[PDB]
Amino acid sequence: GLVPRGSHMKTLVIASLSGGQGKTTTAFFLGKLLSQSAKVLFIDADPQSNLTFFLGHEVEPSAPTLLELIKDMVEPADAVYSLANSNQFLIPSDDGLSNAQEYLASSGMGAVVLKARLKPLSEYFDYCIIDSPPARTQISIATIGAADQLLIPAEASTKGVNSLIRTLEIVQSLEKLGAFTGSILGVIPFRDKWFGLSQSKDSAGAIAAMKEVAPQLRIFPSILESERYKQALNQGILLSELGYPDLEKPFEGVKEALG
Repeated sequence: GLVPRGSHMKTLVIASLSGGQGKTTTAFFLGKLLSQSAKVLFIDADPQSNLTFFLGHEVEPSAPTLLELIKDMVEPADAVYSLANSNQFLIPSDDGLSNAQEYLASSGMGAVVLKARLKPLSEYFDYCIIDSPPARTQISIATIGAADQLLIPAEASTKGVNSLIRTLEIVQSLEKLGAFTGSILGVIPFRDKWFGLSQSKDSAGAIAAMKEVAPQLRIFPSILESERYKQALNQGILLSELGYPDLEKPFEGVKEALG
């Protein structure tokens, strides 16, 4: 079972309404860093289920997951699984999580369903980290609804900037309807190309344009373009442990802004 403390769980949602390895990468490393001295609940709200894979969890055949939780087929704790780390837990996802789409649409209140489904767990964790689907979908909107704090990864490219723009309007509209009651923690640009001492004019331009579009948002130091992220992910370890601590700094920076 779950040992309940006196905590009030802060839900942090990694949402970019476009594809790329950024959300999953950020959820994974950020969740692990937070767990160093706090109890962390991971939620893999992506039907690809990469976060579940990279955390080393495999869903057993008839086991209840995020889908059962969303559709209210099970107590919220029955969908929580412990991981190797004593401070990390997971509401996993697998194949037919996209069946939550219809359920959420047809409820008339999809954007607050997940928020409601998670309240029973508030007292058991310090942080909840949600990896959201890489498009605008009912599930994606529900993850945003659930947020106390929203972190927007954005590719350091023209496509990344437009993606950020779409995402901010979706949030703005969820705010007006009373679904989104959190705040935007900031933007973390990723796939920022450097050629040693000098950065790509394209990356530089895109990040510069991100400040123009959202002048009120914090733009975090970027996640460099690097194959190391995927290498650490594949082995289920931190970048510092893999032996590349510098690559871990932008996640540390987000952790800092959370305390």
